[PDB]
Amino acid sequence: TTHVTATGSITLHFSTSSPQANFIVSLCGKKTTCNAECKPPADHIIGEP
Amino acid sequence: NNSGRPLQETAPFGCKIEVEPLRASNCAYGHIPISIDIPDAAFVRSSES
Repeated sequence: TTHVTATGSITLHFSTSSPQANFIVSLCGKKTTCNAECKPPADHIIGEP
Repeated sequence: NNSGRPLQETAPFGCKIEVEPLRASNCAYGHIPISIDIPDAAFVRSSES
């Protein structure tokens, strides 16, 4: 959840498995497509599931 | 009497030759591969910046 204003932007954070960020983000009931090339992590191991 | 001139005026790449120990200072040649691990606390989350 976030605050919102008449105009502005939200810098959201996300985690994704697909190398393309091709996913429909829903904001406050609206739906907007987002996509970009995601790269493989620099570190092959992470302490989180 | 016929030694030729020293390397300080003959060493290439502008390196200033120095003694005790014999070593070449400020050499300028090629490139240096560098890797740096940085503590993640030095960065900030994209939403904070």
